[PDB]
Amino acid sequence: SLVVQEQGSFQHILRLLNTNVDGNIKIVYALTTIKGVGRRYSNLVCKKADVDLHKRAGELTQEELERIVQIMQNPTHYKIPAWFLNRQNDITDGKDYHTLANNV
Amino acid sequence: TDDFRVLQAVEQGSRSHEVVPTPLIHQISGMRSQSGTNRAISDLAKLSLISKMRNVKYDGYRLTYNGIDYLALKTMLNRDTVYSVGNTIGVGKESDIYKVSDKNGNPRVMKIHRLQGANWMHLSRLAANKEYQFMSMLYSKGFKVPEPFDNSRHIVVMELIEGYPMRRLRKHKNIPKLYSDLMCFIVDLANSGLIHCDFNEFNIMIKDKLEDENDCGFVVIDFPQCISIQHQDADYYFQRDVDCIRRFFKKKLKYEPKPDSSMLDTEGFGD
Amino acid sequence: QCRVCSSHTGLIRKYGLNICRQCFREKANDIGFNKFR
Amino acid sequence: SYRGVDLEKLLEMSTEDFVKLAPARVRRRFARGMTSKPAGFMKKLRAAKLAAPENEKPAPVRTHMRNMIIVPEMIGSVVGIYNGKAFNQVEIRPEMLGHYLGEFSITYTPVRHG
Amino acid sequence: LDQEKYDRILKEVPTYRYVSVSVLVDRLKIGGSLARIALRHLEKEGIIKPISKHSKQAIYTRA
RNA sequence: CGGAGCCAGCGAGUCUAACCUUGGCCGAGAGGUCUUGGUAAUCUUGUGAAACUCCGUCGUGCUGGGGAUAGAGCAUUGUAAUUAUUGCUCUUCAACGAGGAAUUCCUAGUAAGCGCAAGUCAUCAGCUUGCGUUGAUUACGUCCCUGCCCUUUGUACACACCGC
Repeated sequence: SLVVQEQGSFQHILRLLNTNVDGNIKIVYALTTIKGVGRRYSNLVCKKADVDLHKRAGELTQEELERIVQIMQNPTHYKIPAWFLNRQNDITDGKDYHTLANNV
Repeated sequence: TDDFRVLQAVEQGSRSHEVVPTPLIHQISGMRSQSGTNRAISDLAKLSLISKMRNVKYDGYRLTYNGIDYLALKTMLNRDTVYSVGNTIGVGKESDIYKVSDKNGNPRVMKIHRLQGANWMHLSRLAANKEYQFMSMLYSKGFKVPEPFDNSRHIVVMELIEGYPMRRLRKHKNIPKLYSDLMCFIVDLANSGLIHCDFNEFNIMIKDKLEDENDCGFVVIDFPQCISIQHQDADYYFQRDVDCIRRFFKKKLKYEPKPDSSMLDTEGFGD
Repeated sequence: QCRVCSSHTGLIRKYGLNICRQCFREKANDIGFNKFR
Repeated sequence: SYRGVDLEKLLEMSTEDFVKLAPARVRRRFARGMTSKPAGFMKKLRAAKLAAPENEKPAPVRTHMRNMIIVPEMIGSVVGIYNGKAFNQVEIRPEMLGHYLGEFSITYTPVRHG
Repeated sequence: LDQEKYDRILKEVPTYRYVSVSVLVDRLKIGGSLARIALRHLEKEGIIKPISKHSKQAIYTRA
């Protein structure tokens, strides 16, 4: 494609949800680094956030990190239904949880 | 005492001729009547301790692997050894390894050798004697190695050692001293005049005493691979030992040598 | 389950005929599967 | 809480409403049927619950039906579950709902090597 | 870091008589993914000339 | 990995029962609903299998290889699934960087890779058998090892002495 070149402006290692993320992989496979989040989960989250996933995680603005975190604490409000989450139909609360990385 | 003595007598009625007929086992025993000899031979044959070869006009008795070890047990009743038999850990090629126990209750290792009529037995005997003498040479030189108890004509009974192989050992803290150890020990091998070509991961056995005093040792079992330095191909054998240590410490322990390793030309000024 | 002569050892359980491999080769010359190649 | 529900509200529920709060295994278990004899066993169970002194533990009832879902009808009973050889008496807790009776009785001795 | 990786492609590709997928990652500046983007971009510019194209390896020539 | 192309054959199928199922709707799927065809070179079936072909994503990093282990729920057969029968969804991502002493099989569509069908089949295979797709290297020599025999005949010391 078109070689879109950036004069610096990317950070090597970002940190999100209290966990270090390498800002050089694709954003799916850079957010796969944290616990409780796999390939298809980060993929569907960034498709609901409309993130270009052929772009690396160094070329990602923190506003999209805020969007990804908003889908983290709101998966069921952003049209990602109950089959896709970690703890569906709990016994303690009866709800559907997606247990995050450092909150296990 | 008496039945074991007569079974020792027919053991000694084997080193006279080839495949032994019936009246020689009658008369070498020198017992009273037809009863003891014939019912003993039938007890042998029903327990497969003896076999019948009937070559024309000629009865004969064929000893298999079964009816020997009792005498070895009797030979080891003489030498204070094993009372209880049987726990399978390892069925090797030229030996079958069992875990046994004495009257004292300590577990030991019983390597029976199966390498018929005389030659299977006798070559198992030569193998056991050769390995016992090699163990004696290693312990006399001072190599850390299991201590031999006895070599009951073709069955070697030795100690048990609390070790596990290095393939399941992730690393230790003192990796460069372990590399200097596994270099200097092959140096000591070349200073013995020998090269153990199978110096692999499954050979080297580590006993683990503590985590503070660090007073431990090693166990090296490479017996049908040790080759004298005078032979045709010992150069790359030594180099395979050195380089298997180095490639394991690069692959597993992620350690590269800062001092250069010894060559065969380095160790030619040794022994 | 052998429903002919109580001969569970080696049932041929295919197609419900249920004959043991001993008695199947007894009755092999009644059905027609015989030796050609 | 079983689904975020208070304990005494759970206690007075029927079997079918507990199926309405059940996982898929319990729902499909009860949807196919149940034998007539555990109804009389539950009548014996509630009679022994009626043979309980105040502020104490009830009469322990011995049980073979290890595959029964613990429904909140049976919370609080002291039940001796049969493991194949012997009976083991456990108080049924609200932490035990949705489970088989076979999950709370060890059927064999442990194996000691080292 | 845009003006001190990108133009070395424009110096090296006219130097090299043979430009393919993994004889252009070898300069140790770039990844193996964006290298093919630079390949197609030099196809569009014209310094890279197509010889043959496959979905795993593509053969080109300098201009 | 993500799309696309979509190539076979051996089988096998229901009665006084619930077999093989085409198609249409619902469901992310598992699956469910409603029927229809076939007792069979007819319907399933042209079994549109897998490996394969092409194009994009990846970029050598225990990696986007691996999928062991574990959590959560949802469905199917079975009276009964707990030590989970099994299927589906998300998550947890372990040893394992071409493997020792030693070991097995093999000469053309054979090996090897691949899946499918039939029996085990109430549910699943990593069990067994046949089928078809792609399709090497290298012998066509030997008894040197391993043995297996086939023989030739030096012979029984025809059982001798002893030291012991």
